[PDB]
Amino acid sequence: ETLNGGITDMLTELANFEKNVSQAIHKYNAYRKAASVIAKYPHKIKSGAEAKKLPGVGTKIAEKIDEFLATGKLRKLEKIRQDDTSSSINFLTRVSGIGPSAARKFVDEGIKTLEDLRKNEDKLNHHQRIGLKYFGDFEKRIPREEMLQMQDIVLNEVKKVDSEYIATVCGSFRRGAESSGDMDVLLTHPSFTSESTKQPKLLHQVVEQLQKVHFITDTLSKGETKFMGVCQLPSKNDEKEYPHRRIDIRLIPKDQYYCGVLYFTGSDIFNKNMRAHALEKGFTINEYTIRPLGVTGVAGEPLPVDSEKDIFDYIQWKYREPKDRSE
DNA sequence: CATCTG
DNA sequence: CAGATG
Ligand code: NA
Ligand code: NA
Repeated sequence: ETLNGGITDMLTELANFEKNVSQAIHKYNAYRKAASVIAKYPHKIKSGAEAKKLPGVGTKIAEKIDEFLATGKLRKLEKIRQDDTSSSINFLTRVSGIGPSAARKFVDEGIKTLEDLRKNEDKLNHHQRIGLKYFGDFEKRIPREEMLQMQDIVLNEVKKVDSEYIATVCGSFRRGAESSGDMDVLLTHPSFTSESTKQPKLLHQVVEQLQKVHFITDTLSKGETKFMGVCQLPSKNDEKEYPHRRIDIRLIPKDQYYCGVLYFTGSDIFNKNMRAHALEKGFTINEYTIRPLGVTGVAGEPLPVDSEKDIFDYIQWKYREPKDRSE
């Protein structure tokens, strides 16, 4: 956790690069286990060979740890951190919409900067365009003081279109967090579930309302159960308009809300622990359900949940207010 | 994983 | 349809 930190970091830099710049998914994946393992390793890695000793740890990495241990740096790391091409690729990727794949193409075409991109808005697709449009806004965190206002709007409008809708804002916003990255809404209706054959309108109706009043301003992607957009809190009395924020809305069958709700609320660590304990108590959990574990190895069957409570209960545990869902 | 693009 | 992005 700090004993082998640099090593784990340098490896992460390397891993990252394999995958992003080169296309070395193999290698990329290589650095990953490696860091994962040295990550757990209880002692102070004093050398290559010592490391090699571990699994995932081959000769080449060993080589690497050596240099880095021997001198405060790595040539390869040093060489990559310069290389304009590599840098471009890490940068373009910042744009919502450009993945690495794209980043390569553009660079090989000479697009390497923000301006580059504007000049060539023709080559970017819609998502990518919105992305470029709101680069800044997009990178800005979201303060809860704003989140609360957003939440206020969305919930009220869903209310109006249908009294029967159930919306919940998950994320860290939910776990207490002072600021967040994007707004994430979980949505269900009574009339939609596991079996119920669809109802797209269930989602599209709400999306519209939200644009009806202008809360939503753009659509990144809109399907029948998941919507990816851009919203914005009405600029008050002109002088201070707000940054544009990423937002998602997704339809969930009422019969799998809470697990999803639970699940999205996180944090990752909370999940895991809860997941393992579930396992203990003779259970299973994933994003949509909790099932009684058979002894034959495993087994299924959907346990029936009416709130985050039914879940906890199930695995017989202390109901956890979202704030204390941390670890 | 669900959506888009081409 | 494969293959990209979030
Ligand atoms: Na991106
Ligand atoms: Na293939």
